Amino acid sequence: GRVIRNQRKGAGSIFTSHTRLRKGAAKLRTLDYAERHGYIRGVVKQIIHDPGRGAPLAKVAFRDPYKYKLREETFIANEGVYTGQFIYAGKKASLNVGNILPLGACPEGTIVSNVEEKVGDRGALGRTSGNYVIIIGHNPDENKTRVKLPSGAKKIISSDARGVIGVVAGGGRIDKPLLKAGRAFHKYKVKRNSWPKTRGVAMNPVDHPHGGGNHQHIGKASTISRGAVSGQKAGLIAARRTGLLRGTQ
Amino acid sequence: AQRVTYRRRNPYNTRSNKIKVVKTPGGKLVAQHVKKAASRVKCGDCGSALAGISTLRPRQYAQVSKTHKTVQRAYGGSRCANCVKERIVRAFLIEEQKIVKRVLKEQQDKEK
Amino acid sequence: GKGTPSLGKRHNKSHTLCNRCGRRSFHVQKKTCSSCGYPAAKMRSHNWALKAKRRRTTGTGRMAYLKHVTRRFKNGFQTGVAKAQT
Amino acid sequence: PSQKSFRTKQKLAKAQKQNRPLPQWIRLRTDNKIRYNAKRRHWRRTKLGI
RNA sequence: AAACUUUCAACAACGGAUCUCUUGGUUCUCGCAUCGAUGAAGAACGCAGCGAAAUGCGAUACGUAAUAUGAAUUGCAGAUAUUCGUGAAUCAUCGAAUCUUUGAACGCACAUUGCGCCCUCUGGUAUUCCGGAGGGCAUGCCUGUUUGAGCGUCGUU
RNA sequence: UAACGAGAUUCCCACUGUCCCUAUCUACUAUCUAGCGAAACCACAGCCAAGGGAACGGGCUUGGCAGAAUCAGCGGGGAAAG
RNA sequence: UGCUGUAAAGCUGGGUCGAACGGCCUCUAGUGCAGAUCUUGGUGGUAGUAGCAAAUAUUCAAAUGAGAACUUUGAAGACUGAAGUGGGGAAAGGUUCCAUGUCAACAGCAGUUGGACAUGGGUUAGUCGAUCCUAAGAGAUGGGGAAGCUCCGUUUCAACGUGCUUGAUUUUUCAGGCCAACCAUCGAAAGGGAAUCCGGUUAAAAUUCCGGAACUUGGAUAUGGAUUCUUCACGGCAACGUAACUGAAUGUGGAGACGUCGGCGUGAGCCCUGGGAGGAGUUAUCUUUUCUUCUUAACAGCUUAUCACCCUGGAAUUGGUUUAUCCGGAGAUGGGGUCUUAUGGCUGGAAGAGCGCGGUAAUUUUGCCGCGUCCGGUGCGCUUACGACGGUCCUUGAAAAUCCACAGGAAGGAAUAGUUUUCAUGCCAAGUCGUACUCAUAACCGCAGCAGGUCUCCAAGGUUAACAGCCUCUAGUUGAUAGAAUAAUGUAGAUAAGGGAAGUCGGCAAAAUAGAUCCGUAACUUCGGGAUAAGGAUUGGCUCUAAGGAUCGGUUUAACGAUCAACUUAGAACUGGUACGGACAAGGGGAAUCUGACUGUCUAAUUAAAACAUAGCAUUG
RNA sequence: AAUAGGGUGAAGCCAGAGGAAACUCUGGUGGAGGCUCGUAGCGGUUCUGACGUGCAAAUCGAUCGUCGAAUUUGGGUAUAGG
RNA sequence: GCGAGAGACCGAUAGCGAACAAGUACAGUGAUGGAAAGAUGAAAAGAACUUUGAAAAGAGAGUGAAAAAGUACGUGAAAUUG
Ligand SMILES: NC[C@@H]1O[C@H](O[C@H]2[C@@H](O)[C@H](O[C@@H]3[C@@H](O)[C@H](N)C[C@H](N)[C@H]3O[C@H]3O[C@H](CO)[C@@H](O)[C@H](O)[C@H]3N)O[C@@H]2CO)[C@H](N)[C@@H](O)[C@@H]1O
Ligand SMILES: NC[C@@H]1O[C@H](O[C@H]2[C@@H](O)[C@H](O[C@@H]3[C@@H](O)[C@H](N)C[C@H](N)[C@H]3O[C@H]3O[C@H](CO)[C@@H](O)[C@H](O)[C@H]3N)O[C@@H]2CO)[C@H](N)[C@@H](O)[C@@H]1O
Ligand SMILES: NC[C@@H]1O[C@H](O[C@H]2[C@@H](O)[C@H](O[C@@H]3[C@@H](O)[C@H](N)C[C@H](N)[C@H]3O[C@H]3O[C@H](CO)[C@@H](O)[C@H](O)[C@H]3N)O[C@@H]2CO)[C@H](N)[C@@H](O)[C@@H]1O
Ligand SMILES: [Mg+2]
Ligand SMILES: [Mg+2]
Ligand SMILES: [Mg+2]
Ligand SMILES: [Mg+2]
Ligand SMILES: [Mg+2]
Ligand SMILES: [Mg+2]
Ligand SMILES: [Mg+2]
Ligand SMILES: [Mg+2]
Ligand SMILES: [Mg+2]
Ligand SMILES: [Mg+2]
Ligand SMILES: [Mg+2]
Ligand SMILES: [Mg+2]
Ligand SMILES: [Mg+2]
Ligand SMILES: [Mg+2]
Ligand SMILES: [Mg+2]
Ligand SMILES: [Mg+2]
Ligand SMILES: [Mg+2]
Ligand SMILES: [Mg+2]
Ligand SMILES: [Mg+2]
Ligand SMILES: [Mg+2]
Ligand SMILES: [Mg+2]
Ligand SMILES: [Mg+2]
Ligand SMILES: [Mg+2]
Ligand SMILES: [Mg+2]
Ligand SMILES: [Mg+2]
Ligand SMILES: [Mg+2]
Ligand SMILES: [Mg+2]
Ligand SMILES: [Mg+2]
Ligand SMILES: [Mg+2]
Ligand SMILES: [Mg+2]
Ligand SMILES: [Mg+2]
Ligand SMILES: [Mg+2]
Ligand SMILES: [Mg+2]
Ligand SMILES: [Mg+2]
Ligand SMILES: [Mg+2]
Ligand SMILES: [Mg+2]
Ligand SMILES: [Mg+2]
Ligand SMILES: [Mg+2]
Ligand SMILES: [Mg+2]
Ligand SMILES: [Mg+2]
Ligand SMILES: [Mg+2]
Ligand SMILES: [Mg+2]
Ligand SMILES: [Mg+2]
Ligand SMILES: [Mg+2]
Ligand SMILES: [Mg+2]
Ligand SMILES: [Mg+2]
Ligand SMILES: [Mg+2]
Ligand SMILES: [Mg+2]
Ligand SMILES: [Mg+2]
Ligand SMILES: [Mg+2]
Ligand SMILES: [Mg+2]
Ligand SMILES: [Mg+2]
Ligand SMILES: [Mg+2]
Ligand SMILES: [Mg+2]
Ligand SMILES: [Mg+2]
Ligand SMILES: [Mg+2]
Ligand SMILES: [Mg+2]
Ligand SMILES: [Mg+2]
Ligand SMILES: [Mg+2]
Ligand SMILES: [Mg+2]
Ligand SMILES: [Mg+2]
Ligand SMILES: [Mg+2]
Ligand SMILES: [Mg+2]
Ligand SMILES: [Mg+2]
Ligand SMILES: [Mg+2]
Ligand SMILES: [Mg+2]
Ligand SMILES: [Mg+2]
Ligand SMILES: [Mg+2]
Ligand SMILES: [Mg+2]
Ligand SMILES: [Mg+2]
Ligand SMILES: [Mg+2]
Ligand SMILES: [Mg+2]
Ligand SMILES: [Mg+2]
Ligand SMILES: [Mg+2]
Ligand SMILES: [Mg+2]
Ligand SMILES: [Mg+2]
Ligand SMILES: [Mg+2]
Ligand SMILES: [Mg+2]
Ligand SMILES: [Mg+2]
Ligand SMILES: [Mg+2]
Ligand SMILES: [Mg+2]
Ligand SMILES: [Mg+2]
Ligand SMILES: [Mg+2]
Ligand SMILES: [Mg+2]
Ligand SMILES: [Mg+2]
Ligand SMILES: [Mg+2]
Ligand SMILES: [Mg+2]
Ligand SMILES: [Mg+2]
Ligand SMILES: [Mg+2]
Ligand SMILES: [Mg+2]
Ligand SMILES: [Mg+2]
Ligand SMILES: [Mg+2]
Ligand SMILES: [Mg+2]
Ligand SMILES: [Mg+2]
Ligand SMILES: [Mg+2]
Ligand SMILES: [Mg+2]
Ligand SMILES: [Mg+2]
Ligand SMILES: [Mg+2]
Ligand SMILES: [Mg+2]
Ligand SMILES: [Mg+2]
Ligand SMILES: [Mg+2]
Ligand SMILES: [Mg+2]
Ligand SMILES: [Mg+2]
Ligand SMILES: [Mg+2]
Ligand SMILES: [Mg+2]
Ligand SMILES: [Mg+2]
Ligand SMILES: [Mg+2]
Ligand SMILES: [Mg+2]
Ligand SMILES: [Mg+2]
Ligand SMILES: [Mg+2]
Ligand SMILES: [Mg+2]
Ligand SMILES: [Mg+2]
Ligand SMILES: [Mg+2]
Ligand SMILES: [Mg+2]
Ligand SMILES: [Mg+2]
Ligand SMILES: [Mg+2]
Ligand SMILES: [Mg+2]
Ligand SMILES: [Mg+2]
Ligand SMILES: [Mg+2]
Ligand SMILES: [Mg+2]
Ligand SMILES: [Mg+2]
Ligand SMILES: [Mg+2]
Ligand SMILES: [Mg+2]
Ligand SMILES: [Mg+2]
Ligand SMILES: [Mg+2]
Ligand SMILES: [Mg+2]
Ligand SMILES: [Mg+2]
Ligand SMILES: [Mg+2]
Ligand SMILES: [Mg+2]
Ligand SMILES: [Mg+2]
Ligand SMILES: [Mg+2]
Ligand SMILES: [Mg+2]
Ligand SMILES: [Mg+2]
Ligand SMILES: [Mg+2]
Ligand SMILES: [Mg+2]
Ligand SMILES: [Mg+2]
Ligand SMILES: [Mg+2]
Ligand SMILES: [Mg+2]
Ligand SMILES: [Mg+2]
Ligand SMILES: [Mg+2]
Ligand SMILES: [Mg+2]
Ligand SMILES: [Mg+2]
Ligand SMILES: [Mg+2]
Ligand SMILES: [Mg+2]
Ligand SMILES: [Mg+2]
Ligand SMILES: [Mg+2]
Ligand SMILES: [Mg+2]
Ligand SMILES: [Mg+2]
Ligand SMILES: [Mg+2]
Ligand SMILES: [Mg+2]
Ligand SMILES: [Mg+2]
Ligand SMILES: [Mg+2]
Ligand SMILES: [Mg+2]
Ligand SMILES: [Mg+2]
Ligand SMILES: [Mg+2]
Ligand SMILES: [Mg+2]
Ligand SMILES: [Mg+2]
Ligand SMILES: [Mg+2]
Ligand SMILES: [Mg+2]
Ligand SMILES: [Mg+2]
Ligand SMILES: [Mg+2]
Ligand SMILES: [Mg+2]
Ligand SMILES: [Mg+2]
Ligand SMILES: [Mg+2]
Ligand SMILES: [Mg+2]
Ligand SMILES: [Mg+2]
Ligand SMILES: [Mg+2]
Ligand SMILES: [Mg+2]
Ligand SMILES: [Mg+2]
Ligand SMILES: [Mg+2]
Ligand SMILES: [Mg+2]
Ligand SMILES: [Mg+2]
Ligand SMILES: [Mg+2]
Ligand SMILES: [Mg+2]
Ligand SMILES: [Mg+2]
Ligand SMILES: [Mg+2]
Ligand SMILES: [Mg+2]
Ligand SMILES: [Mg+2]
Ligand SMILES: [Mg+2]
Ligand SMILES: [Mg+2]
Ligand SMILES: [Mg+2]
Ligand SMILES: [Mg+2]
Ligand SMILES: [Mg+2]
Ligand SMILES: [Mg+2]
Ligand SMILES: [Mg+2]
Ligand SMILES: [Mg+2]
Ligand SMILES: [Mg+2]
Ligand SMILES: [Mg+2]
Ligand SMILES: [Mg+2]
Ligand SMILES: [Mg+2]
Ligand SMILES: [Mg+2]
Ligand SMILES: [Mg+2]
Ligand SMILES: [Mg+2]
Ligand SMILES: [Mg+2]
Ligand SMILES: [Mg+2]
Ligand SMILES: [Mg+2]
Ligand SMILES: [Mg+2]
Ligand SMILES: [Zn+2]
Ligand SMILES: [Zn+2]
């Protein structure tokens, strides 16, 4: 048969991300002496749209502690941050909207975003519009903190890992219908080539495992083993269950 | 009416291939290639067009006298009038308040 | 539509002249000669195309230097000049 | 085109110079076998290779 | 009976069989060991009094030198070319040279005759800018030289 | 299921040479001339009826017949060509 | 010409020809042709047959020539009709360009002609492009894979400057002071980007040559001016002004630099047009007439602007204000000012040029002379540029080279003299490559001079909603073998009495409708549509009527006078073989069923659909 | 880089009317939309027209879909035979 | 590759693809594909001259042993043709 649409993506020829119009990688500051021991103050200069992202980004200017130069950082904008606001980042920063604090300095119930998975990786968790991380509790003896992620998962992170206080701006975007195919075309015009999707059942058996037949039908179970091989994993991969989700999980 | 042609090998209506139509002393109507319109020098603080500064395409600033490219004030050809005034007042009041926050902490180092 | 009308849209050379072999087999976008292999150090040649070897091999050009090794070898690679007889 | 490279223009010069008829005094040489230039080229008929 | 069609013969056509050649090929045997960074094989562009090709050659361009030989070259032309001779012609021979732009290709680059830097000399009032001439600046590795680096480390104050 | 459709289908009004049933008109061809000048195809060829026969004959057998050289149309046949 | 042999074949008479060949005993083999839709070559019938019929269209005369339907010239008739059959280009071609000669082949007739053939000539750049920058991307290096051709990686586990800048030194040594996040390279003739215009000139080149007039960059460098004894200038409340009027390291900004629409304003060019000064055409009659010249470059100076901003001031009886709804105690209206110079004006350039006339020199290179070339108006006009605005996105709409300004204050500077080349003037240089011509119903690709394909700039008058269609000005063409006839059958186009789908699988095809104004407009509906639903009336010409404005001018009767100006709407009378969106242009409509929601997409070359996609829904990791 | 001329008339805004209020109604303005008629463009429905040894190895004519966006397109660049 | 000597080999549709300006002309974007094509005569003596013709050409003539050898060149079969 033929190479299916799943596998052609690994080569990444026409499946790379469209990044001409992107405004920068959204990251926290590099963890330095100022953030580890005290606090550093920066000012929000711009709040700009980043193509391909639902969340706006904020460009915040800090002074360099070691040489006479200005450093511009690209943070994910939390809702309520304004241009000219002072952002305080470090261990001793106060509980104000927009400040970047280590997780151990935040009491339980603190809503935080752009949280570091590992100390100094500059942000992994809760970066999309409207999402955030809830701090569940602390384990000071092991220097660990329990948090709740946007997926509903509870995670244990080093208490020295950093995060930004507040909710990521731009939430509620999904509340509006797209209506037109052109709206989705323009949405993916600045992300990557993943739209539109042809149903595998409407192709021929060479093109897809679902293709062929004198009627459009899959023919076998669409739940595929986790141990299946590339070229087979089309459908519901390692599906624990199927059908309409009824009741709570 | 007489019609015109481009004067260069470029046959396409691009931004750098703009023409104006001018009548010559020969009574003919010919195309004269025009250069791109200059953009105004803008404030680095508020983004408004700065007054008193000539509007030129960037290389042309090198070949003109300095009085055309600046204004006699602090931050003359760089910041706006209101933004320089606002910088000055902010600098004075905050530094004045810097003394207050310092003296207020030396008086509490004897009574507290 | 795919024949005569489409054949009218051929004005973009895929290949241009090669500096090594001068053949117009130099892929413009690939920056490689399909004939001579430029800019690779070795020459492109295959034993499944022996006629291609015939077309470009020793003796098909001038041999401006290998011409004369036999004649210099035959005299034992002399150094000096011939002396006129008395 | 009007805009052409030096490498192109030098090849077009050789093609013009090779597009001469046989010089007629060549037929007078002893044991001459060439009756005409058999490598003539028309611009419209056969295209070069640039 | 003409014409027409068909058959036959003669001559003329068409065409290139047949015969006969052959500086080619094919095969066997015998003998030899010699490409290139001292720049090969190959490519592009040029070169002649009058040349397009093939052959030859490289701005010293169908060749310069030397050696041998000994009066040509030749289609025409033409010596301020040559003849009992340092002397015509000749890839006859060849030991000295010339050998454009390239190419393993070597300053970087090349769908560009694009863009540098170093040394000496020279011209423009010039160490610096602009012009010209000549000579240089690639990579891996070896031996050696010089200059260095590391509380890796020895001695001493 | 409103709206949409060079999508499939039925009916009605209008309109009509679709038809009853055909007729007339125009230009360009076809036609004749000067010049120019291909191609498919071709075992040999070319009038019928019956017979027998590879059971549907241009040829064989038995009959009908049969008089040079030719032009425009035509689509029965060559179980025409591809 | 015969003879022999059953035969395969052998010999021989005559002709032709011109250099080798045979008999017999044997050896040897790439040894015998009618086929194989055999191979290569050559040739027929077909057959002087099919045919040389798209793109409206040609005709008379002269010249040349042996020869003219086809060449040249003249006269006429036409077409393309500014979305061209016009004028240029990118790609592609490569000498097709121009002149002379020229017709053997080619131009499916011809040929005196040609994009053919032959010989020559022709492409001139500091300013036009390349070159430089970076884009998606490509790709060396330290390295890491792979037996290897090579693969990965682009600052990556790297000791990564052939660094600079000064005071110099003439000791060709130095002394050192700063920095080295990022930095190989290639990659755009449409992106970014230093700088040129007018008139003239060739057979063929020109933003390239000639003439005049400019500009940029790099370099050198003197004079004037400017500035200093209050050393690195003054003025202005301010926005800010200037002929100038120190400023290292380092830092910060701006320009470069950016989407798409909608209406409005202004300019430029075009269109329309009024006097005056010329030229041509018509003139039986009419027409103070119809057509035409009346132009002004880059560059320099002065002036010139919406926005924005400054000073004054303190607002309800809220005011100002756009076609479009915003602004104001975070300071409106009012009054007064500052800036950008896009754009216009005046002047220089510059009338000397160019243009239109009149008079002359002469085989005459080429002219010489005189007159004029002036002042206006108009606009829902077209094209285009710009400006201030409004809308739009689950879309927010490149980079780099490069240039400038500012912050900063290192360092250096005067009094008998010092500094500075961001004010004026002056001096030198700008290399290399492309440059002719076609850009297509004949210069490219489709085997070819093929009705195909191929990216883009300029765009007149009338009718009109219109860049549609039709006619016309400029320009360019009049090219497509021709002549004679006009049967059948065609191809393309028209018409038809009465009937009106009875034809047919099926109304296939054709016909009917059609512009604009007024009236009127059903089910169903997601309330948005359906809708031009359906269905009626009108429309010419002429002569009038009515409505709709601009600019100025003064105790609020300017409620009036003066001047000027554009086409819109509505109405009336008369009129004609009752015609009038009179050509062109231009919906057929209605009631339902199946199906896909819709816009969209695909089988290039037999399938456009109910198929695919979509938003929406749901599941999985 | 390119895309005649029309139709419709979404938000927002102005004025007036009714109402005790909540609000409603009317006349304008405005210029939205993968809306619509329709050029160029892009496409290719039907005549199952022409041609079908063609102008053409896919064309010609009329008719037709769409025509401001999921638009058309040049050039550069990337993806290469199971 | 270089330098030689040979053959019961082939004899221009054969023999290497190429006896020749052969890896040439030419095709294809490219990798690649790739021909045809030898013979006047001992010697150009390659037909001076005249004449018809616009010319190519023809007719005389001339060269040659031969023009029944005229660069369409020795010999010149068949198909096909007058
Ligand atoms: N780019 C770096 C990272 O590589 C990793 O990618 C994976 C690959 O390096 C390798 O994964 C292989 C892959 O080579 C191969 N071509 C396909 C195969 N399905 C993968 O296998 C992977 O997924 C399967 C699922 O069944 C797991 O069982 C297995 O543990 C995991 N290695 O192992 C890694 C996972 O353990 C990250 N998963 C990926 O998200 C990221 O790109
Ligand atoms: N419009 C006033 C003047 O023009 C400027 O803007 C000019 C253009 O940038 C602007 O263009 C449009 C405009 O139609 C309308 N306001 C919408 C759009 N925001 C504007 O576009 C602009 O903004 C977008 C932001 O998305 C930028 O990405 C885009 O590059 C820029 N051109 O409209 C102006 C056309 O002349 C500024 N708006 C303003 O500061 C200035 O005073
Ligand atoms: N009547 C038709 C139309 O209305 C107009 O015409 C108007 C009148 O002339 C006409 O009526 C008049 C009648 O009053 C009086 N007798 C005068 C006139 N002769 C009549 O009219 C008659 O005259 C000629 C005859 O062919 C036509 O033009 C006209 O239509 C006809 N009705 O009817 C109209 C109103 O009364 C315009 N002429 C035009 O739009 C068109 O003709
Ligand atoms: Mg497969
Ligand atoms: Mg991360
Ligand atoms: Mg896709
Ligand atoms: Mg899917
Ligand atoms: Mg979906
Ligand atoms: Mg799908
Ligand atoms: Mg399928
Ligand atoms: Mg399968
Ligand atoms: Mg399966
Ligand atoms: Mg299936
Ligand atoms: Mg299904
Ligand atoms: Mg299904
Ligand atoms: Mg031009
Ligand atoms: Mg440009
Ligand atoms: Mg200019
Ligand atoms: Mg701007
Ligand atoms: Mg900023
Ligand atoms: Mg100023
Ligand atoms: Mg200057
Ligand atoms: Mg200046
Ligand atoms: Mg100024
Ligand atoms: Mg293309
Ligand atoms: Mg390509
Ligand atoms: Mg190499
Ligand atoms: Mg060589
Ligand atoms: Mg071109
Ligand atoms: Mg040219
Ligand atoms: Mg020629
Ligand atoms: Mg061609
Ligand atoms: Mg070729
Ligand atoms: Mg070329
Ligand atoms: Mg012959
Ligand atoms: Mg023979
Ligand atoms: Mg031999
Ligand atoms: Mg030399
Ligand atoms: Mg050489
Ligand atoms: Mg070369
Ligand atoms: Mg060099
Ligand atoms: Mg050069
Ligand atoms: Mg070179
Ligand atoms: Mg370069
Ligand atoms: Mg080495
Ligand atoms: Mg449909
Ligand atoms: Mg329908
Ligand atoms: Mg039904
Ligand atoms: Mg009829
Ligand atoms: Mg006939
Ligand atoms: Mg005839
Ligand atoms: Mg003919
Ligand atoms: Mg036949
Ligand atoms: Mg009978
Ligand atoms: Mg029978
Ligand atoms: Mg029988
Ligand atoms: Mg019978
Ligand atoms: Mg038969
Ligand atoms: Mg018999
Ligand atoms: Mg009989
Ligand atoms: Mg028949
Ligand atoms: Mg037949
Ligand atoms: Mg004999
Ligand atoms: Mg002989
Ligand atoms: Mg045999
Ligand atoms: Mg035979
Ligand atoms: Mg044959
Ligand atoms: Mg035949
Ligand atoms: Mg005929
Ligand atoms: Mg025809
Ligand atoms: Mg004609
Ligand atoms: Mg017309
Ligand atoms: Mg038109
Ligand atoms: Mg044109
Ligand atoms: Mg032209
Ligand atoms: Mg020439
Ligand atoms: Mg001529
Ligand atoms: Mg002809
Ligand atoms: Mg003549
Ligand atoms: Mg010509
Ligand atoms: Mg230049
Ligand atoms: Mg330039
Ligand atoms: Mg350069
Ligand atoms: Mg340069
Ligand atoms: Mg630059
Ligand atoms: Mg990159
Ligand atoms: Mg490279
Ligand atoms: Mg690499
Ligand atoms: Mg390496
Ligand atoms: Mg390696
Ligand atoms: Mg490492
Ligand atoms: Mg030294
Ligand atoms: Mg570059
Ligand atoms: Mg450019
Ligand atoms: Mg450009
Ligand atoms: Mg002049
Ligand atoms: Mg003049
Ligand atoms: Mg002059
Ligand atoms: Mg010209
Ligand atoms: Mg000058
Ligand atoms: Mg002063
Ligand atoms: Mg500085
Ligand atoms: Mg900065
Ligand atoms: Mg910017
Ligand atoms: Mg833009
Ligand atoms: Mg840009
Ligand atoms: Mg606008
Ligand atoms: Mg305007
Ligand atoms: Mg105007
Ligand atoms: Mg008249
Ligand atoms: Mg004031
Ligand atoms: Mg009041
Ligand atoms: Mg409006
Ligand atoms: Mg404010
Ligand atoms: Mg100006
Ligand atoms: Mg006078
Ligand atoms: Mg006057
Ligand atoms: Mg335009
Ligand atoms: Mg604008
Ligand atoms: Mg300063
Ligand atoms: Mg600072
Ligand atoms: Mg300062
Ligand atoms: Mg330069
Ligand atoms: Mg160049
Ligand atoms: Mg030109
Ligand atoms: Mg054109
Ligand atoms: Mg055209
Ligand atoms: Mg034609
Ligand atoms: Mg054509
Ligand atoms: Mg032409
Ligand atoms: Mg071809
Ligand atoms: Mg065409
Ligand atoms: Mg087109
Ligand atoms: Mg019109
Ligand atoms: Mg129109
Ligand atoms: Mg127009
Ligand atoms: Mg004609
Ligand atoms: Mg015609
Ligand atoms: Mg006729
Ligand atoms: Mg007829
Ligand atoms: Mg008919
Ligand atoms: Mg008719
Ligand atoms: Mg009729
Ligand atoms: Mg009638
Ligand atoms: Mg009837
Ligand atoms: Mg009657
Ligand atoms: Mg009737
Ligand atoms: Mg009826
Ligand atoms: Mg019926
Ligand atoms: Mg029926
Ligand atoms: Mg129909
Ligand atoms: Mg119809
Ligand atoms: Mg009728
Ligand atoms: Mg009608
Ligand atoms: Mg109606
Ligand atoms: Mg019509
Ligand atoms: Mg109907
Ligand atoms: Mg549908
Ligand atoms: Mg449904
Ligand atoms: Mg497509
Ligand atoms: Mg199809
Ligand atoms: Mg097919
Ligand atoms: Mg369709
Ligand atoms: Mg179809
Ligand atoms: Mg549903
Ligand atoms: Mg899940
Ligand atoms: Mg335009
Ligand atoms: Mg429209
Ligand atoms: Mg109200
Ligand atoms: Mg639409
Ligand atoms: Mg539509
Ligand atoms: Mg509708
Ligand atoms: Mg248009
Ligand atoms: Mg079309
Ligand atoms: Mg069609
Ligand atoms: Mg048909
Ligand atoms: Mg037919
Ligand atoms: Mg019709
Ligand atoms: Mg249509
Ligand atoms: Mg219709
Ligand atoms: Mg749009
Ligand atoms: Mg594009
Ligand atoms: Mg394979
Ligand atoms: Mg397989
Ligand atoms: Mg040998
Ligand atoms: Mg040998
Ligand atoms: Mg031997
Ligand atoms: Mg052979
Ligand atoms: Mg033979
Ligand atoms: Mg052969
Ligand atoms: Mg091949
Ligand atoms: Mg012979
Ligand atoms: Mg001979
Ligand atoms: Mg002899
Ligand atoms: Mg003769
Ligand atoms: Mg004789
Ligand atoms: Mg004889
Ligand atoms: Mg003979
Ligand atoms: Mg013969
Ligand atoms: Mg015969
Ligand atoms: Zn400001
Ligand atoms: Zn090559």
